Amino acid sequence: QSQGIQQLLQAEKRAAEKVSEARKRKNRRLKQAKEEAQAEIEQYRLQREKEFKAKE
Amino acid sequence: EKKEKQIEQQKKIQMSNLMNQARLKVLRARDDLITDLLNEAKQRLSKVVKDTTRYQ
Repeated sequence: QSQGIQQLLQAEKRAAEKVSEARKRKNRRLKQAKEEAQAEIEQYRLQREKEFKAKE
Repeated sequence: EKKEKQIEQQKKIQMSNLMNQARLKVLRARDDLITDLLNEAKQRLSKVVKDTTRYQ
């Protein structure tokens, strides 16, 4: 009998693991947004810098 | 958009500085010409001292 309840602890542990992995993916993926935004901001900044240098 | 609009003033700042610097040179020249007028006046006045009849 009791072994099935230990298998529920194992299922709970797998659930906590699945939740933790998804949360860690979200934490990294949210930081990747900042890193890619900064690259695209600099790409534009350098473009307006070039256009202004050309105008001058 | 502000920098691309400053460009007229940004160069005309140099032009007003350059014109005023050129004028400074002209003012120093004009001062030396006055100074040599007073130097000639001082030398001519020494002859009026050597002419003892005029000097009396």
